[PDB]
Amino acid sequence: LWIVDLNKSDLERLGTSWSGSITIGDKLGVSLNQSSISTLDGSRFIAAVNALEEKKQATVVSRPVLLTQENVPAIFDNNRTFYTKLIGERNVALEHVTYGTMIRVLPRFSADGQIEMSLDIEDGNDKTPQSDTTTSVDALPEVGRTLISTIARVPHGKSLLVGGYTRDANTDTVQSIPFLGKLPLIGSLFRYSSKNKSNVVRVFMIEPKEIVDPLTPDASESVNNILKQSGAWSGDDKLQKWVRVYLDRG
Amino acid sequence: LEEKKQATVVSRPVLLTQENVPAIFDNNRTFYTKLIGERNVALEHVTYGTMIRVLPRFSADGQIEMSLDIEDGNDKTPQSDTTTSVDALPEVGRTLISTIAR
Amino acid sequence: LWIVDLNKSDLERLGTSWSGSITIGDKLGVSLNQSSISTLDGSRFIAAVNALEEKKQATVVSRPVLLTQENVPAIFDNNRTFYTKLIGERNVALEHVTYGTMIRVLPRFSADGQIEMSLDIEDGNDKTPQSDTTTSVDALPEVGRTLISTIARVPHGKSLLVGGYTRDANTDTVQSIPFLGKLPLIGSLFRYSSKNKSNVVRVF
Amino acid sequence: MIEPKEIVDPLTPDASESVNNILKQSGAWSGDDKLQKWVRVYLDRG
Amino acid sequence: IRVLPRFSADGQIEMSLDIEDGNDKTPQSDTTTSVDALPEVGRTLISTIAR
Amino acid sequence: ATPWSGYLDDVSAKFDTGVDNLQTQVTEALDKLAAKPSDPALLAAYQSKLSEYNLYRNAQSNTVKVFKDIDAAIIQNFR
Amino acid sequence: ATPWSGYLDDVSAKFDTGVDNLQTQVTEALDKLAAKPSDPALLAAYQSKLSEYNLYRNAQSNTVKVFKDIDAAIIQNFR
Amino acid sequence: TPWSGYLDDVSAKFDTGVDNLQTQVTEALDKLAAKPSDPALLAAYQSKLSEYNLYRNAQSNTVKVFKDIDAAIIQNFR
Amino acid sequence: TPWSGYLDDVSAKFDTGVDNLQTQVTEALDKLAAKPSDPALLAAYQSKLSEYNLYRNAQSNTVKVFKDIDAAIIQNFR
Amino acid sequence: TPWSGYLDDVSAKFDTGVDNLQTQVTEALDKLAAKPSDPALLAAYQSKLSEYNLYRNAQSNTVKVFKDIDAAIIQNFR
Amino acid sequence: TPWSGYLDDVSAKFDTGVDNLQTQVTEALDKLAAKPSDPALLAAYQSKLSEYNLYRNAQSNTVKVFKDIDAAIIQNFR
Amino acid sequence: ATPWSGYLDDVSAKFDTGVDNLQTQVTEALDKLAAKPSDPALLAAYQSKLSEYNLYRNAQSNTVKVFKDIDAAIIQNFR
Amino acid sequence: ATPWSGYLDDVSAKFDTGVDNLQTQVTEALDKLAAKPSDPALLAAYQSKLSEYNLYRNAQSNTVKVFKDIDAAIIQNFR
Repeated sequence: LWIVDLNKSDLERLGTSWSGSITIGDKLGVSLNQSSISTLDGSRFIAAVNALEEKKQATVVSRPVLLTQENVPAIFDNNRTFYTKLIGERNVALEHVTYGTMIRVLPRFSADGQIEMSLDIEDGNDKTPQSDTTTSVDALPEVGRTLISTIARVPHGKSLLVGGYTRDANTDTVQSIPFLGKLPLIGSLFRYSSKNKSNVVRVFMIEPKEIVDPLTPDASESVNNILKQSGAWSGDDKLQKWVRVYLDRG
Repeated sequence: LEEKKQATVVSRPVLLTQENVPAIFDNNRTFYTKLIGERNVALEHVTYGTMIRVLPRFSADGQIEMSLDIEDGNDKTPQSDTTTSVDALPEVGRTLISTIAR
Repeated sequence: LWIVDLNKSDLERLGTSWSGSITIGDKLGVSLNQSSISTLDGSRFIAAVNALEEKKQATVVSRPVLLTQENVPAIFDNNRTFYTKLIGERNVALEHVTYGTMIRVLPRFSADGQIEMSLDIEDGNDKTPQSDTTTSVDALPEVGRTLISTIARVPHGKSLLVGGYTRDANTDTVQSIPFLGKLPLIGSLFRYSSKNKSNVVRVF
Repeated sequence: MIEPKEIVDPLTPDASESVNNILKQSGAWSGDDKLQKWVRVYLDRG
Repeated sequence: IRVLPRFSADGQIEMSLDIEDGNDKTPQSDTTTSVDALPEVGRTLISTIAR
Repeated sequence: ATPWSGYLDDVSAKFDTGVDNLQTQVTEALDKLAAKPSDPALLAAYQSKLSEYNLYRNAQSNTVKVFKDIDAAIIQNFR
Repeated sequence: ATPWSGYLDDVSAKFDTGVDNLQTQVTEALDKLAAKPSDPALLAAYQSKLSEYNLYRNAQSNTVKVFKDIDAAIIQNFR
Repeated sequence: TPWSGYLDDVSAKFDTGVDNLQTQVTEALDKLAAKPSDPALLAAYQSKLSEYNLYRNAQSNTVKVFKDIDAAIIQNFR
Repeated sequence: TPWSGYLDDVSAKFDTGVDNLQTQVTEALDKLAAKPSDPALLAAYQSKLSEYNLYRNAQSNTVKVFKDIDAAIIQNFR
Repeated sequence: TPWSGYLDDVSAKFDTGVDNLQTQVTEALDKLAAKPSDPALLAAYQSKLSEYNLYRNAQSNTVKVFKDIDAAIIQNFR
Repeated sequence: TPWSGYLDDVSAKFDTGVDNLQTQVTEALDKLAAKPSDPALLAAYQSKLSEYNLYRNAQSNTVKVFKDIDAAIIQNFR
Repeated sequence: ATPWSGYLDDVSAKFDTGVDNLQTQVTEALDKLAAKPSDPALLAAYQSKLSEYNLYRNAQSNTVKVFKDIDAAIIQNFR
Repeated sequence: ATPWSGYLDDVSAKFDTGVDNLQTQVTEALDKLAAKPSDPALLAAYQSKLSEYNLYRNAQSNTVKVFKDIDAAIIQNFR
């Protein structure tokens, strides 16, 4: 079973906000966009400036494999956790996320040479992260929590789409000071603007095959390559061979 | 003060089934947005989710008849604490439908 | 039974962030990305710089053995723990991780000399409750908690792959100031960027 | 709005093809590894 | 209002009626403007038949 | 796979998803305060956070118990 | 049309038509409280609503049980 | 229109009893916060905060007592 | 998101009420450190440090009082 | 329209007791400031400042004692 | 006369015991507020107010002990 | 492996690892000053060190007590 | 024969084996503080250990009773 998740997003924010106050004669107070009382020395303004732009792209692919007999129900289930580590790296705070998946199936052989299956799929990221800074979100990709149950039949060795989801969105906003926002040379100083775009695609594809012949090369014969190539191999110890001999082969 | 706002969202779930077999599809997802100011420490988030139950039938007319239950939306949130997130993540209603159509 | 786990990781971070404040004779005050002013006259801006690269690989192999008689169900169960000292060794408690494995089986002999077995297998590292040192994860490789329950039959002395998993992922992000990030010679002072790549394989 | 369709034919290209294209185009691909091939062969070759 | 109408053969209409109306008794009127601005109306209940 | 949750679990989860971030705010506060205990700006903040945490945990537990006893009393009458 | 309902169901349902909205009020009060679990104005309200809910459920079940025992004791004499 | 029980009536009597204290405490706290050391603001605030503490205690204990008087009767229907 | 409770919203009042005292104190000390024998500076610093002391006391006492008001109500659910 | 408790009444008794002292102190300081070196002014201010200090103390200690009584009676309802 | 219970009788024994304290304590306050700085007045008020404090606390505690005796007997009629 | 430590242990130890060397600096300064009690540069140092040590030990013990109460209140509700 | 142990025994023993050495740590820290009652380091240590021990014994004894109350409730229905 193949599961694919793709994500893209673009963000920009840019502009200013103004507010302030003036006291005249100590007898008339004037204030501009303040939701609060003022200390009346006056002649006090603030311009809050923001300017940021960002782009993000993420992609995740996962493919479980499970062997079963005809008419026999079978279950596969697997959790996994991932960590990320942050500057100040001596300090004891890893951010982490947990992804988990399970599949329960019941296969049937049709006379037509077709495989019919009853399916449950449950998959996704856990609902309750505790990310406080963005670092965890920019490091580790969110995916939904998704549940499907259905029946499907597929010609032998072909493949099929059981479910999928797509989402697209856009947003725009602008603020301005009614008279100043249109001044010819400085109007742009009195404006605020923001834009958001998002696109998401998620899909589930199934692809069954009949298994007739065992593995070639032998499992052990492959393992022996892996161990040596990795240097994990330690069968050289004169001390361990004394017993490894009983396990490694007849 | 003068302000303008516009938003647009489109979702398209797809589900495979067989005739006379009931089926279920269900998803939800969290979206996050960085929030400027406050040394850019701040972050906001929202959850959208959708669920569908269906029962298909084949008419002799070649028409397909569907028994449908749909529930969709954003989770209700009394917690809203800022402008820019409400400016950056759309609101969408909480909506429930149950009906038959052919 | 052969259990094999392989894991590769590539990570990089590079670039800068900026903020600050300005004042003009106590006439006007300005903040750039900051929600309070320093009462400063275009002075003490702050720049935060990141530059780091890392690569990692881990390989784990495990193999249990169990003898049984025809038609007799049997169980095997093992649980074991491993420790790491840390640098800054004056006083840093030992980090540790626990691996555990359980197998239930029932063997049947075919007339054709094939062996058929009912199997239930459960192997994994136990979940860390909440938080751990950044060094421990470096020394002790994470592995899943996996559970399989199935029937298989195999020609004599041959082998089968009863289940497995693979995960592949990549991510990239860039942040920048709308006009300065586009300058030919200094944009790199106003861009920040990050990458993440991962590849994992598990088989039984 | 609702829009149903009858399904009679499988996917074309195969999932194994489209997924491989996405992997290589995104650089997520890893089959190049000298080591993992020893295992991945069983999954992709069978 | 709750009602049940009956048509008369004479073309008259007869209705079983229950009515209640008023302000809810939460007296906010701690400050003069409250009573100045918002009319008190009595809380009333009726149940009867009329044709 | 995912946890079965009852009703009491839903009640507890309302609090857990109510205080979005307090669970970690408290820890960060402690870390920096412990780094420099003699700063009244750190102290004044940590006092607030710790008090909010205390009230949150207390209300959560008391609530769960009340629902437990309502259910128990209804179940008893089946006999 | 509507499902069949017995005398015990009519009795159980009386209470529910009596407390018009308590079932909803008890939920929304909880979500207000859990959003800010340290406001005494929210807490004093929730205490009241939760008490009312408790007494309601507990009176409903005891009344239904007493009517069951009256009927089972009459039927025991047919023989 | 909404339903309100006997305990709600008992509680509400206090709220409608202390007519304005809920607003008085808020504005007295903002007036203090504007000048955290002024003997008249301190002397006012100490009074209003004390009256508030006593109000909330008496309300919640009374509602508790009535709840127990009711539960003790319902138990005997059984 | 900057989630804040009730006690948080109380505490924040004083921080916004004393508009600038936090910086003022630090600056007055910064300059006085360079010339301890200027009385025009000593007199300034005595006042700023007094204001600071009173502000931090009033703030932590008020937060403590509202904690007890809440805990007392919570206790009565059972 | 005001609202006053019992502690409010007790407190206000002192305010209506000392008719004018709160203005007297402010004006004595006002004139003294213009000529800090005059003995008659110093001698007048020394008295008024003391009367004021004792006034504020006796006020706050009485209000506390009453609050402590009530808090102990209400405790016995439960 | 209105109906009065056994706990009312017990309560009233105290009030009728301290014949005049109930008002002595108020007159003392009215006087002391006139000149808060008279030690002859302060020395008297301290005494009256201490007596009042002890009186109210003994009263409430006694009432509660009899409530819990009666409740314990009534429990066993079942 | 390492001596068993609970949550409170791991909270208390956070302070100790926060004030990296204060525990030594206090005894160091104390000995230097005891060597020559009438030296203002030593007195002005030891005043600061001892004040810091006092504040640290105090805030540590208060925080450990508060985290004991939060737990006991929860455990009581199991029954 | 091997000493018989039931389900409540099992549940109880999980705590004893869960706290590896606390049961002796609290004895050593006492003998130390008793040898030198006026050292703040020893005090700050013992406060933690004694708290952890108190919480352990409470959580144990409550959990065993909760189980006993389920078993006793089921056995009543065999009649």
